[PDB]
Amino acid sequence: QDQLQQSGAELVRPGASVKLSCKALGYIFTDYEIHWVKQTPVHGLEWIGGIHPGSSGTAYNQKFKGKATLTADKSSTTAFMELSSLTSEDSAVYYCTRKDYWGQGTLVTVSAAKTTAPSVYPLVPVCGGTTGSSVTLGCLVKGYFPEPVTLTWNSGSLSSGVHTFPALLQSGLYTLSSSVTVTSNTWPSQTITCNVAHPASSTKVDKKIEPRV
Amino acid sequence: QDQLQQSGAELVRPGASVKLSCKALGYIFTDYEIHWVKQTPVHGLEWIGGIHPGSSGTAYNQKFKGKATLTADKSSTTAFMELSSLTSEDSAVYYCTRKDYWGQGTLVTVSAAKTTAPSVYPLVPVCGGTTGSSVTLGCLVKGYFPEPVTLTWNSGSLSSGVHTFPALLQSGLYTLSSSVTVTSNTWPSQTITCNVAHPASSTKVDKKIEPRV
Amino acid sequence: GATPEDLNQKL
Amino acid sequence: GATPEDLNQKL
Amino acid sequence: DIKMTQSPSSMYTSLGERVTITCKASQDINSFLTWFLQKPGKSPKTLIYRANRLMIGVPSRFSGSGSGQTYSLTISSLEYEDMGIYYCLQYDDFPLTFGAGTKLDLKRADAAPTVSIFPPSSEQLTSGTASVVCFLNNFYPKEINVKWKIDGSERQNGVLDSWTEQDSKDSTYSMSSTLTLTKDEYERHNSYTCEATHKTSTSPIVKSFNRNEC
Amino acid sequence: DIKMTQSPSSMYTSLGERVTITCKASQDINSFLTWFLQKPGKSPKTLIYRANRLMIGVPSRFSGSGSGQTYSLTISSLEYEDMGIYYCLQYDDFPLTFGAGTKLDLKRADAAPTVSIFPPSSEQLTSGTASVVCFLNNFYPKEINVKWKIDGSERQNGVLDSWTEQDSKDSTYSMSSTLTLTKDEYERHNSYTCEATHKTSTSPIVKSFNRNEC
Repeated sequence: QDQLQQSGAELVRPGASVKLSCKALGYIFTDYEIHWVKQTPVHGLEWIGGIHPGSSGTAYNQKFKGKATLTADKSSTTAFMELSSLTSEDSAVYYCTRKDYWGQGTLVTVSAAKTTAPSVYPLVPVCGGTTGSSVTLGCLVKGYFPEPVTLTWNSGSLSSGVHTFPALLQSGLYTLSSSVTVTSNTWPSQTITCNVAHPASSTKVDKKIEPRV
Repeated sequence: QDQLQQSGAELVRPGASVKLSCKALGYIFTDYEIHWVKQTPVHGLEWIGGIHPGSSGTAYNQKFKGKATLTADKSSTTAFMELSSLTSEDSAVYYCTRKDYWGQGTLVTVSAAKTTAPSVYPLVPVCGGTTGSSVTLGCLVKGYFPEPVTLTWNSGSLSSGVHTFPALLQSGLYTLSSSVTVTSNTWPSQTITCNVAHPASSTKVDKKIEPRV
Repeated sequence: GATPEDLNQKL
Repeated sequence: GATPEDLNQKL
Repeated sequence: DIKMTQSPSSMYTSLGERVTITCKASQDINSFLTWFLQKPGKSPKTLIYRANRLMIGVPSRFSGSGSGQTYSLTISSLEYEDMGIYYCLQYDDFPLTFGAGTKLDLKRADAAPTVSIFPPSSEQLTSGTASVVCFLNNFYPKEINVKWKIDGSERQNGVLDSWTEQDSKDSTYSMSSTLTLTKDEYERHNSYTCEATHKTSTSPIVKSFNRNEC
Repeated sequence: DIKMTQSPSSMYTSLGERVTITCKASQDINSFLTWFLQKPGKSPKTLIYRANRLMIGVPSRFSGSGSGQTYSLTISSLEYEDMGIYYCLQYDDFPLTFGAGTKLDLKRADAAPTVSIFPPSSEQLTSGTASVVCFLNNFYPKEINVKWKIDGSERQNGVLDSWTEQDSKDSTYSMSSTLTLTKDEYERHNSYTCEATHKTSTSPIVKSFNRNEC
């Protein structure tokens, strides 16, 4: 009746192995099968396999047989899933499920990438710069690793009219961008700054948006 | 200028490893890169990676990095490709290529299957049996492993009007079928037999096609 | 909530 | 036949 | 493999409306079907199990029906918190298989995008690369086409597209389009153009600039 | 990844005809393109390399052209031995990428299939399984639909379809359709029906039998 608790985010190197854990709490661990499911934007949801901690029986999807090993420890009411020989296609959210309850999922990122600070560029309107009522300014945060990055405008003070697009992978590094629209009166008389922070490399950058010479 | 020679057909078990070889003959092995390419009916042709036996440099497709290792021996002018942790999705034809020349390809079958003799069933027309000019008889060869099976009608004597369909995988075992059309005069006055042979389990079966009671 | 029915095929 | 051009990018 | 055909795959709905989602199975699954819902960035939450049992904690607004091959999930009066993607799960036989998902979004009057183009920045240009950015923001519906043109010709790789999800207040979507080049080839050309196709107009909505400064 | 768009993907041709196949690249590949051909069950044979060099041993009937993004392969007068699938290879950058292939087949007058249905055999039935077989043979063109119906309703899994390649003398294709069930559920039903849809007729071509013996 309670819940499934999964291990934390895993960052591995191509060719290595990961073992993910799923702790069952609040219900008789030996009466229910635990199933492992993979989710990716390309392929959607896929079943890997499952185990009955009771009888020890396991079933696997043919695609994962030889790649994934399922196990369960009755003393710790913890189901485990081992993945060997990882490549970037193994990069996914992994979920254990009881078919009704779901764990929260562990993110596995297969990469060779190294921690790298982001480059932060200020995007000012095109030269000339319209006589519209409002102005869209922008900011581009390029080549970082790993996720995440937090980005604000005027250290949170500016938050209306902002769009921050999900980061995407480009040549093994993450790229993200964000825009803000303010009225013509505001900018550039009032300064607007792009604050970026990347905990992983302990980088914290603030970038003024000045008009194009 | 000559050729690439690849190792023979490989039958492996899920989770195991294979090392395929590609021998270069008739040209300076150290001046040309050797590339490995995968072919499957689902995905088509895909590049795994490649190596320069000269400089020893290698490049890999991101999808195979961590799965495949490329190597080359200059003393035997033989490029090698290692695949670890195999699952059924690794089942394919593998080719080394010089980009102009191509090896003949090695078939890798990832399966748990065990050698199993085929069941051979005779397919007689439906009861009643039309008053057409010709009659189609059939023969179904079910659950074998591994490929191949050879099938003839009247031990080769009958060969006109025959269709033998490529075998397909069904619940881990191969199934194949074949038909023959003969004129109404022939059958059933003349006997028609289905001869099946499965070298792998040394089975040789002959099946008369009698009319349905 | 639910019992083994949830269909426990590996029981 | 062909020479390294065939583009040998790993030379 | 049992195949699960879930439809529709995307539905444009109003708050307060009654919604019905379906799953046909390729064979009889003896009511071993779950219905779950996933919100952006969150894990799946099961709603219904064994075809029609509500799950402890789920509003009675959700109801599941069907037997054999056709199963349905009805949401009696749609609330803002129900937005997300809905899937069905057959667990009659192995392998377990899912439906493609049903995406729910709030309908609204069609809005055209507000397009902005941004030449690279000096700091990027003094580093070797050159990124050309295009913002298509606040539009509806979601379907949008973006083509890049360098000196009159279409450029295909080097392009990175990112989408926001439906906005909670105005119900519009937004997208950023980044064309990444090197400084040398950015300096080889003059006229950079972002053109977007959307239901709101017959002709594309074009934004451009000249590096010699238009 | 450079994308290779090869077209057309299938072509219906006559012996002696001039054929042209194309490959557009998503970016400029500086003529680093090969053209190869693969016959059923055989390995690839390169024809042309670096966009327009014939390969030692290849008829002069083959010729390749193009620069930048659009490449072509012309076959001046098509011979029987040229039948097979044609692909292009870009090897300008990594990863190497292929085109989807171009399938060549000999045109001919449209022929309807000759459909036969085979109830299971006694030897199979005394083993527990029951296979119901349908032969759709000698037809043109290749496009064919086969639906199975048990006592009036469509059955989807348990079905195995196999195709022969184009026949060398009459140019027709052939297909076998096997519906595999267990003996118990085969013995639960009576009317087995194979129905095929093909360009040669408006209505399906239906073949059936009753287990109580029609």
